[PDB]
Amino acid sequence: APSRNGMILKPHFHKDWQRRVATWFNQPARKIRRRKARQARARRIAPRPAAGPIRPIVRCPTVRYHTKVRAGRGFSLEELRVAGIHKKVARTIGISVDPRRRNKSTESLQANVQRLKEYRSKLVLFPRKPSAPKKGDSSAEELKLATQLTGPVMPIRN
Amino acid sequence: SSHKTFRIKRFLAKKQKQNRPIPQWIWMKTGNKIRYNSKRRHWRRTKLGL
Amino acid sequence: VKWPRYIRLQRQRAILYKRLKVPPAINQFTQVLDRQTATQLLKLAHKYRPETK
Amino acid sequence: KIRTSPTFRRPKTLRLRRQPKYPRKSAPRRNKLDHYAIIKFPLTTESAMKKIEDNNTLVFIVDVKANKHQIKQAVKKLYDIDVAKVNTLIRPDGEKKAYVRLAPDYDALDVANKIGII
Amino acid sequence: TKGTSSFGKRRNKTHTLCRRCGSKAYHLQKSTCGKCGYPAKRKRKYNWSAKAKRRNTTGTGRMRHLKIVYRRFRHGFREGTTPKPK
Amino acid sequence: GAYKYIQELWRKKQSDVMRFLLRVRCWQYRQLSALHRAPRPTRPDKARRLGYKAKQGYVIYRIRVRRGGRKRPVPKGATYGKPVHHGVNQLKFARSLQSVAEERAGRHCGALRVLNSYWVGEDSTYKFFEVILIDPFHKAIRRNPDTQWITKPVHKHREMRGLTSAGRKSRGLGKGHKFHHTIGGSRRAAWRRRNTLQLHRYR
Amino acid sequence: AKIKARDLRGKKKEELLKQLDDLKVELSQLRVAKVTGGAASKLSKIRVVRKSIARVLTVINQTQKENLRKFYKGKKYKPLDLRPKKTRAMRRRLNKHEESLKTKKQQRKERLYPLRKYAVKA
RNA sequence: CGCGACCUCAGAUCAGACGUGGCGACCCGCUGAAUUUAAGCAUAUUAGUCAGCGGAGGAAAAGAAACUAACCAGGAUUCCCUCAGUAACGGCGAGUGAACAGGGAAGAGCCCAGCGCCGAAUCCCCGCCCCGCGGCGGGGCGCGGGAAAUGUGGCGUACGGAAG
Ligand SMILES: [Mg+2]
Ligand SMILES: [Mg+2]
Ligand SMILES: [Mg+2]
Ligand SMILES: [Mg+2]
Ligand SMILES: [Mg+2]
Ligand SMILES: [Mg+2]
Ligand SMILES: [Mg+2]
Ligand SMILES: [Mg+2]
Ligand SMILES: [Mg+2]
Ligand SMILES: [Mg+2]
Ligand SMILES: [Mg+2]
Ligand SMILES: [Mg+2]
Ligand SMILES: [Mg+2]
Ligand SMILES: [Mg+2]
Ligand SMILES: [Mg+2]
Ligand SMILES: [Mg+2]
Ligand SMILES: [Mg+2]
Ligand SMILES: [Mg+2]
Ligand SMILES: [Mg+2]
Ligand SMILES: [Mg+2]
Ligand SMILES: [Mg+2]
Ligand SMILES: [Mg+2]
Ligand SMILES: [Mg+2]
Ligand SMILES: [Mg+2]
Ligand SMILES: [Mg+2]
Ligand SMILES: [Zn+2]
Repeated sequence: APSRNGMILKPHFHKDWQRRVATWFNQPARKIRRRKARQARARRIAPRPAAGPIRPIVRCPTVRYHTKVRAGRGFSLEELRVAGIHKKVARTIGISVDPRRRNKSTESLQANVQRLKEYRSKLVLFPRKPSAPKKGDSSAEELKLATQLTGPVMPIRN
Repeated sequence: SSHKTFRIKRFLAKKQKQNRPIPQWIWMKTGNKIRYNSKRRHWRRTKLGL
Repeated sequence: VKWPRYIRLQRQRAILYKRLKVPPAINQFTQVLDRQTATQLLKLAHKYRPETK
Repeated sequence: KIRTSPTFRRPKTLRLRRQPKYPRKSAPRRNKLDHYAIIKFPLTTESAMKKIEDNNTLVFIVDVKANKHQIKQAVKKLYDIDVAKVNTLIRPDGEKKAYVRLAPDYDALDVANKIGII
Repeated sequence: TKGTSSFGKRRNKTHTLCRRCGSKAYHLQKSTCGKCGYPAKRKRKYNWSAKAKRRNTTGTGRMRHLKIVYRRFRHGFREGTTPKPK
Repeated sequence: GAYKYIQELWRKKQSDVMRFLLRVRCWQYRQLSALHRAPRPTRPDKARRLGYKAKQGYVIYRIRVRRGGRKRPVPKGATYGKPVHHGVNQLKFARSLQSVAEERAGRHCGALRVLNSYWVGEDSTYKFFEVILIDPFHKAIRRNPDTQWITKPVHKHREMRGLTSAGRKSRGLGKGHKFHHTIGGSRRAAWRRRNTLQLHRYR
Repeated sequence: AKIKARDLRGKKKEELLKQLDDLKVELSQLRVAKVTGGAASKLSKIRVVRKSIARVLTVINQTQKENLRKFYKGKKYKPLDLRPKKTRAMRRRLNKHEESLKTKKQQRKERLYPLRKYAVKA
């Protein structure tokens, strides 16, 4: 029974919605739950980055967004085989991999290749048993000054 | 029904033992809120089920 | 006699393999090697048996 | 061979005995209804004392899983007196009253003075 | 004789006590219980009566096994040990 | 290997070799009862590619679902309701007869767990499915790491939650734009995210 | 006097059953004294002898079942009373060996490609 | 006729195991209305909802593309903000109504059958000895019994892979 002037509208309340209403009163309890879990995870992987692995330079898909570069899913196999990092060793030393990515361009591939080689120049890899280092381990001086870095490892800005 | 079965007669035995009143040494206790046996049952008034 | 149902079905399955037009790809297995050649082949084959455990 | 009857019967097979590699429960159950828990006490009513005085019986109450045989075995083991017969009933309270008529060489007034009821 | 003089003929009963629910609802002629459905393997339970669910669920009776399994869970189901004596 | 040959053979079904085979098999299975143990699979390649590794602990049943649609189990005509909901004769059931087959076989064996299931034969009035069951308390299963997943309590009665291939094909899920009405866990999880108010604290 | 369950464990079996028989006899005499109408001392005492019955039977059943389980200690099929009676799903759980044993695929993967111990310079 | 192999199929108070039933707030599968709204009502709406039935777990389900896109392309699932009350459905009436892309929470990937190649290289069970034994496991011994060639194990799975 509409009155004089005003938007005619269709509120979607014709179902029985009061038996199903998700109320957000555990919002701050859920945030403190998540950040206590995040602190526990970040101190149980003790020198490793808390943000997890490194994730590649990726341009957004569609016409609205292709001028913005965001962090992707994982490094593709082609830029891994150009950077000389082995497929199964990349995620075990901290480089995220998805094989599903193509590389139709060349300069984005070389940007990811340079980004991987920058990561391998930057990381400090500990020897597996501390009493006996091997050839692919960092020096015991920079082992002393290794620490976590907060936030995403090598932040990606356009 | 003087042809009772055993389960019925046992059930009646339990309710006949429950029908006795309160023992009078209780209402001198400390945390007592009991004054008489409320769950009593007269055989004319309530017919027990069964 | 009134046989059990498994004896009845396993005989009249053979009766159906005699009744129906068996295609030649299944017919070729009943045209079988005869006994005085088969015992020849088996006394040859008994020499090259694979090893017991 | 030959079949005579036109009905196929099941061939009677061999069935072995139970040879269990371990017992199910380890200890056998201790007899919870024994000669002390079978009779609880005797009665001291005026009818019960008049019956032990005259009819040479005893008046006990027992738990309801008894037998007449179990009651007479119990009295023969507990008071060393021979029992002629046993009459059991279930009282409206629910216990099983038993009437233990003795052998005539024993006297139940002497047994009652022996076991305390007077 | 629809009423008072037909209430006199009520002398042979229909229901009696069941052996699973204990209520007087075991029918004699059908021989199935009314509240629990005795010869059925499963407890008669419907969601159109939350009150008939609340009258006998896990919290109602003695919980002879299940309060014990609660206090065993709160130490994590230890067995075979006794505390060291004095 | 032979299994490529016999799988091409089973793909050629109107060939009269296979027509004779599945007609005689379908006769034998029609004669035999509704739920009996097959001792070994009729189709070993499809058994193996569905998961039957022929060792101790896997059994195979051969069950007969009665073929047809589903008329509405309602008294004589009489669906008491509006005229959209009158019709009872031409209604069809949401799950495939393969899923009904593995369902009632996994019901009849409560101790065993449905791995998958496959087809063996059909006539006008029945269809026949051989369903693979795993005994999860047998130790050739339990000590094998890549198949001790079936021995966990979450995989209890897969055929009735609808987690096998035949139950999976009737829940309407999978990646795509074709399956928008199931994203979330399932169809009802889709419905349940969609039809709730998220009343925030600050609105 | 005050019977207790540290004075009963080195006691041998037949004199424990003799002690049990004497306590049963004393309980029966006290029940006859109850129904006849005895002293308040005896009406007190029947709880003492019921708990005396109780802890003698406790000592008997404990020393029986301990001997049973150190008889069935080394054996492989021990009875259902003597097996671990934890919850049903926790008995039907996979054991500490079968949840631990890994296939050769993933154990050679865990050999060749282990998780390393890395840290990224800022 | 008998004896013996196998194939189908029975019987066991056989040896060892296993399922049943309960609760059901959250989860999964099926079934599934009508009051109500349309100022009537029949399609629609209520509603894949209440009722019913089966089945679980500490979470379930989902999940590592037979995908989204059409761009300088993204990249398992799940959840939140947003897309949006939009595209769209609807006696186009009342009403219904997603998804992509973006930002976040979290982040982990893998394995068979087939193709093959290795003297079945594989597994279960009994007996004896040693160790540990309240998650019945480790080692040796067996001219001990079975399973398995109608195919177990090792390598190997779409990111290719194997051999030389
Ligand atoms: Mg107005
Ligand atoms: Mg009256
Ligand atoms: Mg009647
Ligand atoms: Mg029910
Ligand atoms: Mg309609
Ligand atoms: Mg799954
Ligand atoms: Mg389909
Ligand atoms: Mg493998
Ligand atoms: Mg047995
Ligand atoms: Mg259940
Ligand atoms: Mg209307
Ligand atoms: Mg109106
Ligand atoms: Mg109207
Ligand atoms: Mg609808
Ligand atoms: Mg709708
Ligand atoms: Mg419901
Ligand atoms: Mg549980
Ligand atoms: Mg899961
Ligand atoms: Mg894939
Ligand atoms: Mg996505
Ligand atoms: Mg808007
Ligand atoms: Mg119109
Ligand atoms: Mg998106
Ligand atoms: Mg983050
Ligand atoms: Mg192989
Ligand atoms: Zn009942």
